[PDB]
Amino acid sequence: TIRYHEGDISAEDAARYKGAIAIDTETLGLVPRRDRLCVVQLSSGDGTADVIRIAAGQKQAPNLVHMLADPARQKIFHYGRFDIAVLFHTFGVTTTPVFCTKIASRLCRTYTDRHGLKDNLKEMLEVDISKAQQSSDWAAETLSPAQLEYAASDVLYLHALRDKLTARLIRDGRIEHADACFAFLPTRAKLDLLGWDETDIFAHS
Amino acid sequence: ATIRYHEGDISAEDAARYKGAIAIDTETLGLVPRRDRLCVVQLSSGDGTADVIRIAAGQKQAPNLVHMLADPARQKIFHYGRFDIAVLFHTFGVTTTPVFCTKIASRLCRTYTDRHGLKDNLKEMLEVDISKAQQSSDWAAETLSPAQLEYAASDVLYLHALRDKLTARLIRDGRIEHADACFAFLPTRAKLDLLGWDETDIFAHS
Amino acid sequence: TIRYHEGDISAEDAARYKGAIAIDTETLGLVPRRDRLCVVQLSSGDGTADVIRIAAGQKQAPNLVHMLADPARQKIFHYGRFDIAVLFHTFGVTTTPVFCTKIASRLCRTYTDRHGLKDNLKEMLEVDISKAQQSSDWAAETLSPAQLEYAASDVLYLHALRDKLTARLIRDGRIEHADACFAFLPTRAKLDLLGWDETDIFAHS
Amino acid sequence: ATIRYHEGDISAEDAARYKGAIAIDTETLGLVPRRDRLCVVQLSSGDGTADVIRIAAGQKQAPNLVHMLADPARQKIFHYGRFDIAVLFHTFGVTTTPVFCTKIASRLCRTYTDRHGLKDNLKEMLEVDISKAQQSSDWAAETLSPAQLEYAASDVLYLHALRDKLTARLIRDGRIEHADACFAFLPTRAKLDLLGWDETDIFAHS
Amino acid sequence: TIRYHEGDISAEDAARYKGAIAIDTETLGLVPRRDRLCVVQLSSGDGTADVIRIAAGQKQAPNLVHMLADPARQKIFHYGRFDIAVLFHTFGVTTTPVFCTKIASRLCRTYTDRHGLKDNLKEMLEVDISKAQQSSDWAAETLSPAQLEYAASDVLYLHALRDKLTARLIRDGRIEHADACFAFLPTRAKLDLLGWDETDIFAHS
Amino acid sequence: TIRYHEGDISAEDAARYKGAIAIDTETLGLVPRRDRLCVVQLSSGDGTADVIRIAAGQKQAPNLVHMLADPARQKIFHYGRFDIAVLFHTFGVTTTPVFCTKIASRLCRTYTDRHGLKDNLKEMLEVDISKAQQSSDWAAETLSPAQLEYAASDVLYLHALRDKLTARLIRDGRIEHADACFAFLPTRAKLDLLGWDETDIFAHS
Amino acid sequence: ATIRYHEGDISAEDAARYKGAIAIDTETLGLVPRRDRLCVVQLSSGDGTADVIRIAAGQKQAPNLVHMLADPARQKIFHYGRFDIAVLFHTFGVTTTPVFCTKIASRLCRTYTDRHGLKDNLKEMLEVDISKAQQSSDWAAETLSPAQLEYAASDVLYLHALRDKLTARLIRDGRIEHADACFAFLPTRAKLDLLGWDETDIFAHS
Amino acid sequence: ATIRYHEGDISAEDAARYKGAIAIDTETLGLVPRRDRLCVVQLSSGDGTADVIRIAAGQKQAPNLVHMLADPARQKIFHYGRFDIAVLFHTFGVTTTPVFCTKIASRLCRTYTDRHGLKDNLKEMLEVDISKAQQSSDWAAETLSPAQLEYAASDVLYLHALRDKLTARLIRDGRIEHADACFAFLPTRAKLDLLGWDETDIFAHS
Ligand SMILES: [Mn+2]
Ligand SMILES: [Mn+2]
Ligand SMILES: [Mn+2]
Ligand SMILES: [Mn+2]
Ligand SMILES: [Mn+2]
Ligand SMILES: [Mn+2]
Ligand SMILES: [Mn+2]
Ligand SMILES: [Mn+2]
Ligand SMILES: [Mn+2]
Ligand SMILES: [Mn+2]
Ligand SMILES: [Mn+2]
Ligand SMILES: [Mn+2]
Ligand SMILES: [Mn+2]
Ligand SMILES: [Mn+2]
Ligand SMILES: [Mn+2]
Ligand SMILES: [Mn+2]
Repeated sequence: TIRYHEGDISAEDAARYKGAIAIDTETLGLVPRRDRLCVVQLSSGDGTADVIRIAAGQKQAPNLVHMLADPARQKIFHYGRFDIAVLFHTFGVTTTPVFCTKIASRLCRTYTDRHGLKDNLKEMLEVDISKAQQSSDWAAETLSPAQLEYAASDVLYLHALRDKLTARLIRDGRIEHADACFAFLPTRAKLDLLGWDETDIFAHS
Repeated sequence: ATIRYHEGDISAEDAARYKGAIAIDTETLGLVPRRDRLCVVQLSSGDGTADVIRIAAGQKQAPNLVHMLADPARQKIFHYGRFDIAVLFHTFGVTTTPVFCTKIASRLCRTYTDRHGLKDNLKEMLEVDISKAQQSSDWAAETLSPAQLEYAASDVLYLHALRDKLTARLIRDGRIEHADACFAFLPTRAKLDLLGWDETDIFAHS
Repeated sequence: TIRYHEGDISAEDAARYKGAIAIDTETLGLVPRRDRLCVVQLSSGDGTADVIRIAAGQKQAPNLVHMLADPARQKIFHYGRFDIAVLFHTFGVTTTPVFCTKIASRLCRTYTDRHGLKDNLKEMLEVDISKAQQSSDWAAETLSPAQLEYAASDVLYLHALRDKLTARLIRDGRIEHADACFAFLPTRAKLDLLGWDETDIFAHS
Repeated sequence: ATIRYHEGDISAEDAARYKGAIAIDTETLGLVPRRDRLCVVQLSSGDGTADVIRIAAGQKQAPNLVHMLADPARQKIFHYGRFDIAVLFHTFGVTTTPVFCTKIASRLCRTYTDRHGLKDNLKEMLEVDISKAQQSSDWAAETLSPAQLEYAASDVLYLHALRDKLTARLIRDGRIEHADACFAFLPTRAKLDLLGWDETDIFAHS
Repeated sequence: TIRYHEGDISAEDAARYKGAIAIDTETLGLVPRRDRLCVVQLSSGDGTADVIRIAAGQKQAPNLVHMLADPARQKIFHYGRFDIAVLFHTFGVTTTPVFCTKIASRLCRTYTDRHGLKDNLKEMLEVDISKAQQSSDWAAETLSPAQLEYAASDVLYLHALRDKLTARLIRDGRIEHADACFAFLPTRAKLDLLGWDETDIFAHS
Repeated sequence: TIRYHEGDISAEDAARYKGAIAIDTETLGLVPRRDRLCVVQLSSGDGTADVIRIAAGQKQAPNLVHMLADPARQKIFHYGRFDIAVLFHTFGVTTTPVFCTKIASRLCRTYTDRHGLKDNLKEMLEVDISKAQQSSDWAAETLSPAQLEYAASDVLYLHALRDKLTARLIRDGRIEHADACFAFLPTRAKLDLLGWDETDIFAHS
Repeated sequence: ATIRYHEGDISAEDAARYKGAIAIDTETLGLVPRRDRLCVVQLSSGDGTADVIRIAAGQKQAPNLVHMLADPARQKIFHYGRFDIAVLFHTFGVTTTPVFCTKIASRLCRTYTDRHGLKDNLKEMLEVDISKAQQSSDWAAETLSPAQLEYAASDVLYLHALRDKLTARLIRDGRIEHADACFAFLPTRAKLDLLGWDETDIFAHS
Repeated sequence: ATIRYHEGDISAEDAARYKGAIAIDTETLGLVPRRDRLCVVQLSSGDGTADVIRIAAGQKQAPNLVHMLADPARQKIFHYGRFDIAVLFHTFGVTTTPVFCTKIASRLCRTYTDRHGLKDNLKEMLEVDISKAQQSSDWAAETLSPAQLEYAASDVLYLHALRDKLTARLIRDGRIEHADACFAFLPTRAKLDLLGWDETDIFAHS
């Protein structure tokens, strides 16, 4: 089931999130200063999701921004480097603390080169999601039923994926390395917005 | 004496000269830690003098130096600490912390140039001239040549002054918090290199 | 329905074009000084098309060239950079003014890398066209029925595609950037014919 | 006085010296406008003298200079205006027009060479010698060095004469209309760069 | 139908070739000094082919070599640059004169990038051949029926392909350019054997 | 049929190997100092296999290590360069002597670019194996039935593949070159562990 | 007189000096024939003197020179004739034949080096020193500078001697027949370049 | 006499000077053995003198030299023997064994540098200066120039001393067994090059 919102999540539906917050975003493209934030989706892990539609030029969302900046509740992304930069560009908020399931996948799933959400979900959870609506118009006047289902499917399994990946990082001894990556991720995202988006700051160049 | 020479470990007396930040560099047999052994460790307190410590083959202990490296009350200054931190962890098992990297700081504030080596940084920021001719030499040699000893000392003699200059630039241009976060992740970046992620950015897609 | 012509469109069938002119060409290849113009197709947007067969060495087509140079009627291409250069190389005419639906696609469809006509037509218009006859012999002595249908299908939907893309450029605020691109397109095509065809003149090299 | 120094904006008296085309260049902290702030704006009327205007950090207004930049009755001469036009639009919100780019003109008529930088263009077309040693310096410095001031002025002192030489070449070789169309699209090319199309030709397939 | 021979074609079956000779070879690989010639197939254009099995170290084939060096009978290859070098390396014979249908394809079929035999045969002749046996062991003790059928299919249509391509080169005005290419082809092949196999001798380097 | 072992092969099941030993390994990835050895599989060529599960941090396996270092029994790998390095990294043993069927494939199957085990097995032996379980979690608490079947299938045909490839190396005269490659292979693997893993030591750089 | 200057075409008297092979080079406005016009044609009979012929813009006729170019009884010597043959065919419609290319000959017999330019070939084979500084100049200039005239003449003054030296090398190393076949295909190679195959080898798969 | 010249083969008297290892290099017409013929073979016993043997065109026999090359009781020292071993096998059919390659040894122990050429190795290990100017010359020349003869001799005069220096480094850094295995495979590596595997590592996946 999906709860649809315009502009911001209701304070009522924000209270359902008493722990970690699974979160994803939908934009018009991969360049934040060019392609505006259109949708942000949330899920508390109970099999339901909140889908919030963002309007052009909208620069505030009090209930959502409070959840994002809340240091007592962890935020779960799959490749948070992009979403953290977009949310900071749109609302000026620094999402923290974070768990990135793609960084976790790269650190423990060393036997494969597939670290996208789709391949992670079927190997670790035996869950099949579709990638058909990823390249659609997320700024449409009316989000299609398939678009709303795709957006929710991006957050409905992030809690369970994090738990399975965390057990792998424990088994293979890289949980501290992953924790250090999550602490730097907000800085990595802010460095992307400033023009270092295609260079590793820790390299020689 | 401008250069204090030590065999195996720094003396406790000279280790007491370091009441604050410690400038540090290393010399190895190459750029692969699991292949090329650590040969020299050079330190400087910033007063124009340096300690040069010769590391023997197969040596896995240096308690006086290792204590300074792990001491969270004294900051360690490197130029491209990503490599040296990895060599020190591979050799002694010590995680150097906390660190300041003048190369990361240079890439974050000297945005008008692509020259981020130590020689170029010392030339612009401090008008100091150093030569890099002895970097490709046998650092495991029987006896280190005098030219080798001066190159090793000159690699740490100006790191204090360079850090001060670059810190003022990061504060002026508003990226001191970005650099501090980079320094906190640097020991993890080095440990990921030792594990085989040395040629990939862990924060990228692939 | 398709109206076939040899050498030039009839003055009768040119009068059906009281507004924008959808236009495409078919050649023997992508190098204009090597591969001759074989077919030029037109459509006024009513669901019908004129298909004009061009003979080797033919250097004039009065009714068509008058339409191309007419500044009161807009010409619609999908990737006009190629067709404008070919028409200028064959007839010495500078087609103006132009609307390029591929430039428009690149400027507003920022969520995808597919900017060809086929993917544009199905997303924006839900229209499916075949690309089977694109790599055929367009200098054949008799154009096949499939060739004539492929040629017409390249212009039958350019009016409706332009309208949908224009609404997107309006919604996303890049209609002035697209208009500036269309004004430079004839110069970009002429620069290609002179040997700058593989370099961006606005770059350092 | 060969160099007129200004703080923040050009004086109204010196702005009156520009009755025709305005040669113009900028100095920044780097090549990324959203990261590297605008530091200096240099102008020259073509009489051998230059105005050098220091731009403060966070400054978003310069009415006397901005009026000259937007004035459609006076042409602005750049060398690679694609970058400067973007920096000026990002800093002041002004769309510089109309413009002449001696680099675009050089690439369109000097077809016998791949050297299209300003130094090479001034050497062949005018036999003028300029040095580029100070381009990689701190242009946000506390006080601009005299070598910095002369480099900044020399970047605009010859743009009038270079434009005249290249215009005669474009007329002779029959591509003045191609260059004029390139100049008309240049402000859009710069704005597309600021939006993230900076490393792609919008007129290509991909 | 296929006529099988060991070592050399019979003088009887060589007399069936009163005109152009379609010819192809099969080897153990693409490096002539490493991978030996295993099979050479011939066809006179009547729908039948001679398939000659070559033994290891065999350095003579009088009836075949006489056909190859015969200047009165044209030899047809598809990409003769390879086969001419192999035949010269094995028997010391310089095949001349030649018609290469791949060079002809590259010169007149300017609307496509597919210049292999398979795509040439279906577009120009509406003939479908299989490429399944191309990467098999041609030095096997017994050539399989599929291997013999694949080898013959490489020469059964070279006459008809040459005729259709020659008409295209005539129509598009590059028949003299193709003739000049065929005259240089034996030198191009000999230059390959000497180590210039990966550089264009007419370039700067 | 498959014989499962934990930690080491039983001395009873080691006595079944009176000749060459087919052997493969399964790891958590391709970097030995990062990805631990999980499984090593053996087969004597009778159609049955021993599958030994290796525990994390386990640094000894007496019965297996004795087989690996036994100079009187040849060890057969497909691409032994990787497995020899992993076994030397885990147990400190130098496997010798070895026959690598991938080196043999590259030296005699000169007509193809496919030198993996799957393509080698179907061409030379007409045997079809699946590659589905290659990218699985080999450090799982319980190896799946499909994982155990995949692991055994990697060694069940190495004897027969070696024999067929050895006959090809004899026929084409490169058996001495292959023998020289096998003698250097343990050094090539040890050079990989020391950081020369992406450079050919015999090149200029 | 070491350099004979001509406007438009070589005089009939000076054309009579060429009883055998003709060394020839051209100067253009660039490397794209359909964009960059032919400016100068230089010839030399091998006696230490050269004819330098200035080609006007839009000129499509030069009967005295064109006759020498098409004359199958006199061989034309180029260094990288692939380009010049294309420029001459595009400008005058003449197919230069027969030709000898000292660059193709150099690549076929000087197998011990990668330096196949004219300057390197003249240095090793003849110990002649020529400079290439004037190759990137305005050859359509109002008046050709004296340095331009000497560079143009020096490009043809030694082609006879270089051809003789390289021919003896091709005969010695057994590749004179390979070079002769390359020379016979060269006019077709140039015409394929003018048609858009300029960046592909027609004898390759793609 | 510092250089002993021979035509076709080394004399039996001078071949008797080699009681131990034989330093050896070759000069060819290029880097492709099947195209570029062997021209010179240079040997040195390590006493400061060298034998320089001119190889005629089409020559396929040199019994005195070939016996030294195949002699398993005397080691042959090359710098990058991979090429010379291939040229010798292609020319005479001899498999040179056993061999020591100072380049392979340099890449295995001089891990602090990327400069593994002979000139750089002689400069660091022995402080000997040699020039490489004559490597790109006509070694099939009518008469070898004196500069050619000295370059050829200097390529073998120091291989004994260089091998001794590098052997001590391999023993010190623990990779003498790796180098010995590389030397044993080297003749096979060269023969694979002659068969068309010259641009691929046979030990890689592809
Ligand atoms: Mn998503
Ligand atoms: Mn996402
Ligand atoms: Mn360092
Ligand atoms: Mn250092
Ligand atoms: Mn079309
Ligand atoms: Mn089109
Ligand atoms: Mn500028
Ligand atoms: Mn400037
Ligand atoms: Mn075939
Ligand atoms: Mn073939
Ligand atoms: Mn396996
Ligand atoms: Mn394996
Ligand atoms: Mn030339
Ligand atoms: Mn020239
Ligand atoms: Mn050598
Ligand atoms: Mn040499």
